[PDB]
Amino acid sequence: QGSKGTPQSLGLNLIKIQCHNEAVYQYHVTFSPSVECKSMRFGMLKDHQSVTGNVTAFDGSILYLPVKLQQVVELKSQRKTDDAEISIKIQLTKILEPCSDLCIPFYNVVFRRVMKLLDMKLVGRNFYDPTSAMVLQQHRLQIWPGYAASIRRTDGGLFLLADVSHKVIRNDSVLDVMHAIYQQNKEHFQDECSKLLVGSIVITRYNNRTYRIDDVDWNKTPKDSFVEITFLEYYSKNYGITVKEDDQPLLIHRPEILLLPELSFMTGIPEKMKKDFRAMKDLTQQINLSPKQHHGALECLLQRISQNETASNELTRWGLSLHKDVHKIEGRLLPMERINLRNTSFVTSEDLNWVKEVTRDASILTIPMHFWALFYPKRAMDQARELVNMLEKIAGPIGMRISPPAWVELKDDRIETYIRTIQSLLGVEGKIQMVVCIIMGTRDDLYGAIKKLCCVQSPVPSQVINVRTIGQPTRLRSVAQKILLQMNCKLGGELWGVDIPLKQLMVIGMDVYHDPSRGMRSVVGFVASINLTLTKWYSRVVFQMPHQEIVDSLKLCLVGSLKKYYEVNHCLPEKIVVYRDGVSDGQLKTVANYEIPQLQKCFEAFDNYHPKMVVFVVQKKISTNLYLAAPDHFVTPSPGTVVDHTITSCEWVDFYLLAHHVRQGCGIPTHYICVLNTANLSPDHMQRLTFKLCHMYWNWPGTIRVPAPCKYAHKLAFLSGQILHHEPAIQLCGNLFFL
RNA sequence: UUACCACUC
Ligand SMILES: [Mg+2]
Ligand SMILES: [Mg+2]
Repeated sequence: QGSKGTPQSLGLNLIKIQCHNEAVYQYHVTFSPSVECKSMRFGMLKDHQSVTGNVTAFDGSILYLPVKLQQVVELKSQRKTDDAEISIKIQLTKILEPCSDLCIPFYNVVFRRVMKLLDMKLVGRNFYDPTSAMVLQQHRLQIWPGYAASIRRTDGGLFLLADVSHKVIRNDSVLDVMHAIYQQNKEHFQDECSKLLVGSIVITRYNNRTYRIDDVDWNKTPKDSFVEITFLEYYSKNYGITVKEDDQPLLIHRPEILLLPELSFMTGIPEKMKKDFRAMKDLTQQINLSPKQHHGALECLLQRISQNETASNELTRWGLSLHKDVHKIEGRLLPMERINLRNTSFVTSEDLNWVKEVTRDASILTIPMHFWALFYPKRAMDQARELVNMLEKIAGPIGMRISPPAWVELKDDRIETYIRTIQSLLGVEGKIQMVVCIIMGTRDDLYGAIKKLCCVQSPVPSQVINVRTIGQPTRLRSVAQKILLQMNCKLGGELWGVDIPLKQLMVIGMDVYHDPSRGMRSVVGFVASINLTLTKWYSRVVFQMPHQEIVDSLKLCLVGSLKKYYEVNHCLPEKIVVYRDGVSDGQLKTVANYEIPQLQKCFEAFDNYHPKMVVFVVQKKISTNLYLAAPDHFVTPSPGTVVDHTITSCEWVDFYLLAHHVRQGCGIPTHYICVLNTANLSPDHMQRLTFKLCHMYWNWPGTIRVPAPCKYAHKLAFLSGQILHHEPAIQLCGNLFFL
């Protein structure tokens, strides 16, 4: 493994588990005659709990024990109803190590029992403590603390991963929300109530079970009956809840699920609070915890487990013993890179942020702007004028030459007026390089119309600027510089670069966009390089339409990218590096076994072309946290920290990278898993190439979480899936029009 | 869109 970097003393949120047993014995059971119910099998195995011992993990046909029984054992048992004799035979199958891959499930069951005996409650998959709820009465909210905990196996052994998680609950019932909407709205209250109810998840506090309501029933009432018994008697018998008023509607969830609203409480952060800033600033102050508080919470959980004798007894029945502190590993801090502009290059500073340097000095490639149009409304003449003025002053240091725009004043802020004016100027003047539009307020339909026209119907680059951004006089130079850089990227310019250390290399990045209603046309983006310096990009989009498979179209994208690379370079790439992002944890085998070999066959179209290839799988939603071990307490790790041991997977070759700057909280790295390495790349070269590619995002002067092409593909898929609903025009795919 | 870490009924 790699050895380049500074040795950084790191701490983890993982607690090591020591196994005191020597082996775990797997047995198979047979029933004669046959018995189908699992409960009956457990009852017979419970009569046979004797002999077999009192520590059992039985799932229906496979039995796990910690005691070595004979090779074959026969037992006779009494059937409950027929009063018959049933023979149960238990036979050894194989001997597993305590830290084996097949022991994880029933170990997780044991740990669920352990945490349940600590008075904790299970909502979803995490364990929350409702007695320590923290009430924001100013907002009528409750924050329930808890942990997401699971036992896993890694190269370094058996570990328990625990992460602090908070749940948001509403103090008021959903019936109270219904009454409020009925109060402030008289006629349209049904539609608004349905709109609020559908997306939101709901719980029931008497049983702490979560349902996702999709519809609301208006006709039935608690007085009615259901599968024959009534709701009121049912609830007053099972729980004795005295219902105050019985005129309420019902709630319908479909996987029927019929719930009452007085007994139902919504979840999730409120919709209104997201737009508020003071509210979210306070909630962020309360929820996100520093590394010191996170470690304190983990230590508190461990202390709580240790001080409880029954919880520890449930673990030591299998010879397991949690340690008294988190696991401390050693990571490496990777060396920094040189960011190159046209005439100067700078050592990236310790902050991994270079916003000033880009604005000060010139870019690799600049496209002169001589013919461009500015479409501004009646009430933004002044600010718009001011904007243009600054665009002329800031342009010189960057090295851009911009002429005055073609001023077009829109007589009214109607969407059709915008579209007609833009189309008319497009038709009359065929030379306009860029259309800049100024919009009043928040209008998403206008944005959709503008981008649909400029990207699909008529292929011209477009930019949208909101009046609030350019209205504030104090912040206009800085925003003008970023706007001009974005326009330069859209025209086909090149801003900065890094020194790529492998020759004849082509980088491909993919990412997948899923609709919030995921049963839709899922979009897969594709961004590849067509330049030796990795500054030009060829981008395509493919859709998951029914009755065909996506890999077939990915082949067309790959072969087209190869042809464009040949046009630019008069050769074909020796090494092709593919960054596959967006795949879940349960499809790694599917991607590695099927998709990558399928793509590899497209290369036969070019005669006698066998490229070396490295394929990665990128995962962002990991639950591992890193801490830096300062002499005083736990702080944020430095950007650029790599971990390649003691938490990696034992099946693949993989590593964890932290490349961005965490302003507050514990760092969450990115997991890179290599499924194909035909090029025989050393691990260190893989790590440093990924870290370099994290610097090539031209829409943010600084390092990002994922490689640049993955982010570009994600942005293209998002644009093509939500805003455009259609493939972009082929003419625009040569440049990064989608920024 | 200036741009980013953000066994129920
Ligand atoms: Mg993604
Ligand atoms: Mg943009």
